[PDB]
Amino acid sequence: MASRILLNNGAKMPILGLGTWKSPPGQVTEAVKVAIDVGYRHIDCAHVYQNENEVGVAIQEKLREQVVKREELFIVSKLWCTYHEKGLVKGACQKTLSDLKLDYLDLYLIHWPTGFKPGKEFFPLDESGNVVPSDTNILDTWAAMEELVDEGLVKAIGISNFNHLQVEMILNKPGLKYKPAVNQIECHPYLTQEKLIQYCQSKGIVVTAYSPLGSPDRPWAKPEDPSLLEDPRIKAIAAKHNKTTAQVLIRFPMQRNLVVIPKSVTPERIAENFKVFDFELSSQDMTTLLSYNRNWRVCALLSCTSHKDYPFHEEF
Ligand SMILES: NC(=O)c1ccc[n+]([C@@H]2O[C@H](COP(=O)([O-])OP(=O)(O)OC[C@H]3O[C@@H](n4cnc5c(N)ncnc54)[C@H](OP(=O)(O)O)[C@@H]3O)[C@@H](O)[C@H]2O)c1
Ligand SMILES: COc1ccc2c(C(=S)N(C)CC(=O)O)cccc2c1C(F)(F)F
Ligand SMILES: COc1ccc2c(C(=S)N(C)CC(=O)O)cccc2c1C(F)(F)F
Ligand SMILES: COc1ccc2c(C(=S)N(C)CC(=O)O)cccc2c1C(F)(F)F
Ligand SMILES: COc1ccc2c(C(=S)N(C)CC(=O)O)cccc2c1C(F)(F)F
Repeated sequence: MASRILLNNGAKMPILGLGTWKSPPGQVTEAVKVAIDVGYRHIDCAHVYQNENEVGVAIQEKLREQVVKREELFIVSKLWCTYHEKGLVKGACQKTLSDLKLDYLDLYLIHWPTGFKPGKEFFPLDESGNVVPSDTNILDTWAAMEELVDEGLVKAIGISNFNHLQVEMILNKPGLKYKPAVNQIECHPYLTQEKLIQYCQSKGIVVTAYSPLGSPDRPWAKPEDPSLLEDPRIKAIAAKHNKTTAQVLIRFPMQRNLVVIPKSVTPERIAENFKVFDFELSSQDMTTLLSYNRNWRVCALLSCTSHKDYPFHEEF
């Protein structure tokens, strides 16, 4: 398996990266350092994860140690919902860059299509339990993202949690300068996303799969929720290969020509999770895992369902 995939901006993106949502500041510097040591080159970051400073320390240390050079790293971050106004986008990106201690990002994504009220809080809600939106739209934010490419701050721009009609709005934008390079979406055996994946691949847009292990540390996990890592049918495939269930779950999107970003702050798991280039899931494994789709999301974000740009009402 080739370890990078070609983007529509000409750059090559590593198909297996390290996720950092919920990685505590106190553990993420070691996590990123060990990830780089064992071969990860792609780190998936976000301002809202509130640990970009500590990710930055790790990257800077590995550059100083001469373990990697900046050109070999693929660093991704995301524009948070409260910064969709055009006049706020450059500062949001530069805050990330300054916290990461980088002078460019390889990829910058609109984190969610939904703009939130600008201000200090990240998840502004009202007394009904619903998010407080901003008067921003997808096209104007996308234009602001384009400016970041032209000023040299990011090498590629993309989107996350966009449904196919929202992607099409950008592809159809009057005077579009850069197509999205990537759509990062939830994807795993219980949410296999065939239709949205087909749409994006048909357009030349690479898909990144998030929460590939089913995000068992997500704050809202409930005991009755299905659990990928404990699913006996996936254990049985793992057993056949003398691999772990996580390893099966990571290799699965790889063989669908997706990028995947499993998260861990545990050095042993970080190393295990990267050890997926030495086996192949069979055609039976692959189709059996696809057959487990339930269209079930760990990231539904029910607090956002009234937002005009909530992405998961459409079929895909
Ligand atoms: N764009 C967005 O809207 C969005 C949304 C969600 C996630 N993401 C990205 O996708 C990344 C991955 O998703 P996620 O963080 O939700 O969850 P995930 O990667 O599906 O699962 C992470 C969890 O699995 C555990 N784990 C990791 N490797 C393991 C292994 N080999 N064996 C057993 N347990 C293991 C981790 O524990 P420890 O860390 O304690 O080891 C943590 O509890 C995120 O961190 C983020 O970068 C993006
Ligand atoms: C800004 O929002 C944060 C920030 C940090 C987290 C964490 C982090 S990294 N911690 C609570 C720190 C720690 O585990 O020590 C874990 C789960 C959700 C988070 C969230 C979330 F909003 F998802 F709840
Ligand atoms: C779970 O909710 C958390 C958890 C942690 C944070 C942090 C973090 S990661 N900490 C204060 C640092 C730490 O816990 O070590 C920063 C800002 C908002 C958070 C939030 C918040 F929801 F407020 F956004
Ligand atoms: C779009 O709405 C979102 C999106 C993400 C969050 C998160 C985050 S940071 N995640 C689910 C992780 C991510 O989006 O990468 C945490 C708490 C509330 C959220 C909300 C919301 F506030 F509305 F519930
Ligand atoms: C653990 O901390 C949580 C947990 C859940 C939320 C939510 C909710 S209820 N969800 C993300 C669940 C959902 O909307 O589906 C919205 C905003 C902030 C949250 C936070 C936060 F800390 F960010 F305030």
